[PDB]
Amino acid sequence: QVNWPYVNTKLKRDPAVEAQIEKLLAKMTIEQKVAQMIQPEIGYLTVEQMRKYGFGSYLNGGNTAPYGNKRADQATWLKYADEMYLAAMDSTLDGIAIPTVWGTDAMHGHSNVYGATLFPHNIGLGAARDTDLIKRIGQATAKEVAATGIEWSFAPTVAVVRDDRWGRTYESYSEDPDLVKRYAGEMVTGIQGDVGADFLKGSNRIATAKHFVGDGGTERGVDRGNTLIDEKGLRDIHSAGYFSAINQGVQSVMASFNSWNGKRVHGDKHLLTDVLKNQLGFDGFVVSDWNAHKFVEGCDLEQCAQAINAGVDVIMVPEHFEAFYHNTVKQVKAGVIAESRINDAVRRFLRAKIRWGVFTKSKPSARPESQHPQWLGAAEHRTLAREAVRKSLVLLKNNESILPIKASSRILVAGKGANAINMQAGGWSVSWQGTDNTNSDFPNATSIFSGLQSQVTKAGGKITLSESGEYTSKPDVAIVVIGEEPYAEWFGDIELLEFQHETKHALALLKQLKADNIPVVTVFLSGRPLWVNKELNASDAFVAAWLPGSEGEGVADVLLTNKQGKTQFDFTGKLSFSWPKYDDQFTLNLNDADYDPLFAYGYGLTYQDNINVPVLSEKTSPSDSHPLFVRSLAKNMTWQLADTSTQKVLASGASATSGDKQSLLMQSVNLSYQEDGRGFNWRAQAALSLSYLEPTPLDSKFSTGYLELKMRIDKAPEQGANLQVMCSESNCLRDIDFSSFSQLMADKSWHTLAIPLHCDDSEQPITDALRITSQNLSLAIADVALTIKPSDDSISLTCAKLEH
Ligand SMILES: [Ca+2]
Ligand code: NA
Repeated sequence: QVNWPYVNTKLKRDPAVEAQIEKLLAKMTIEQKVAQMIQPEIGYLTVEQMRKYGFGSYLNGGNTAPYGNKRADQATWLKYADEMYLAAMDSTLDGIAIPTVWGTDAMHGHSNVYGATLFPHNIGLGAARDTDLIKRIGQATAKEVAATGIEWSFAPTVAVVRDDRWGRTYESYSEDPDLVKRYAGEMVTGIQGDVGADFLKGSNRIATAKHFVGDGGTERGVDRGNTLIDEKGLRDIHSAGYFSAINQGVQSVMASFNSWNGKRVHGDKHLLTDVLKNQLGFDGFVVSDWNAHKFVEGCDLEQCAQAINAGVDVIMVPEHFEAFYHNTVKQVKAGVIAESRINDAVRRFLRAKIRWGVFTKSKPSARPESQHPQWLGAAEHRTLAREAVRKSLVLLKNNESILPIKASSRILVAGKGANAINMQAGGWSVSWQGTDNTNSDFPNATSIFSGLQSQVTKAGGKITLSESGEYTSKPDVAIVVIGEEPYAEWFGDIELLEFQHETKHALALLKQLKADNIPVVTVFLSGRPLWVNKELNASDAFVAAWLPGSEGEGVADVLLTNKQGKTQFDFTGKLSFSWPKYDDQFTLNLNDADYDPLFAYGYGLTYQDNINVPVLSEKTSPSDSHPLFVRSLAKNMTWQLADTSTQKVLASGASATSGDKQSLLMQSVNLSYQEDGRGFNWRAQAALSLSYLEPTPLDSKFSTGYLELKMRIDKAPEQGANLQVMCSESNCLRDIDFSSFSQLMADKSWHTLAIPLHCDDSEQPITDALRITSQNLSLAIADVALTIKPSDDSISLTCAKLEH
């Protein structure tokens, strides 16, 4: 029994707020309470629906601006907010006047919004090591969010990332929990105000700290993957940001997409209630992530009692909110969700809305914090962001002290990222992936080239832009801006650490310039360290710039001298992530037993250093199968879920249950890709089968072959379990007890099993290709296929072949 510390020691309840909550609850219907718990998204919600139901909140999802615009004036935002506000205050139809609130993700500023200041993504902020800077970024963020009429912003993100292959690595301040703990509370107080007289007042927003918990610890860094760690490790590594965020009175916590030791966090009452609420003492409300409830066992897009019962208070159900609402109401009335649970949810959420002041403030457009449209993209905020850019940069290499570069020089700027704001901003920047962004999507932003050109012009130097490294007058030095393309979430999941392993385009450019005897300073844009020994060798200087955001001139500020030729700003950033020396150092973290990084956590050169980096090793580390379930069901194949009391259920989708909706539950899990696996839970006697739709004789091609599959056993079957292979109602080719290979599976992770079909004591057409039977078991299956010979990494569940 892991002891988690009680950290809710500063924020005290407000007796008046609690009185209002209770007076409201005593009179509310089940329908109204549930209504408080449901959150639609603006791409799917109408004003009419808000009027009818009075949802407790609604989401600015980012895919569209209000009214369908890509761009909208602040006034337009405020009109939309007013419309929803008035629809919620209308007690016609729904019978009550509880003000709704608008929520939005604030990944690096109010980053869904055209024209908003874009701060550097978290990895660079972590490199900055500046808590006051973080707090100020929070205050600026609060103002820019308020300027669009939004009361509730999701920040900070407190993931602690342990495997850089994750596509969300840049959203984390550090691989190390300590930095995240220092930062989280600063961001929270920056947004919400300090605990005390100004708590949640004025321009301060309601904040949500994301995500609880362990999403930066999934196996191989697979997005929404499986976090395999004991509870003490979850506490000591992945939860540090929540200690300070909860301590500072964060009003909301968002649950995480990943699973913990095979079980989805969104359905885990131990984590979301006992740990988060009871032990840590969190007094605010839990919001789910985007349709996360659909991944919970027994749940789907339109229903999820388990998540609610586990401790989720507000359900982010952007599209299917209406059906979800009615189902949840029927579930509360049926007793499968106790009213005390919805009461508690409503208390926790109303505690936030009421203390923020939804009853005391006017409609959005008339509020004091709504009278400053200039807050959105404010010059002052861009100055702050520029400071953040300067402090985020980490100087990895500076041979013969080539940096800083004389501003009066003739400089060539090259590389695909030289004048591409979309690359410097990364994902979650106006659009989701950022791929389709061009410079015109970032008004008032400054590309890196533009900043350099501005300062070089002021200093009387010469500058040329050519992505491909073309020049007329041979330059004194070339600044080459290269890096990853923008990405978000699983789109950014990678398997290889080597930069551009498929093309090595940037390397070619660098070597070309080096071959012309031109000194090379590389500005590297990325959401994470990557293996770049080759590019490092082709560079005289090399700067990790991360994803700096809108203020690209922050780069010039550090790389160039002023007009007089003197240093204007030195490097200050230090690695918050370890930099890999080899292309397979996937889990390189400070305090690791074997810690052999190229550049350690905390490394960063300055102009005061006279260090050369030597040439580094550029050496890298080193058929006819018939698919049944590889990534998806093959033709003529279906799942079957059979319990004791009802007809067998044929399922072909991402999830399902047996007839009794309780005994056997199927969900989707993530081995490598999204939803390439299926997880299963036996709570009572039941049989799962991977079955042919029409009984099919075994293909002679595989008569002396193998059924091969990948299996993870989260919890070993207490009452035993049975694995049958190639069955025909009358009998099966193989019948294997789980107890007989349990020691292979005791790491609770995936294994590739090969199961020979031709054994001693070996007819009929096959109806169940695979069949698993148990009263109590938890596992996941993936990549089920017929093979002629066992794959290399496979383990054989063998048999006597004496007869052959
Ligand atoms: Ca690391
Ligand atoms: Na209402």
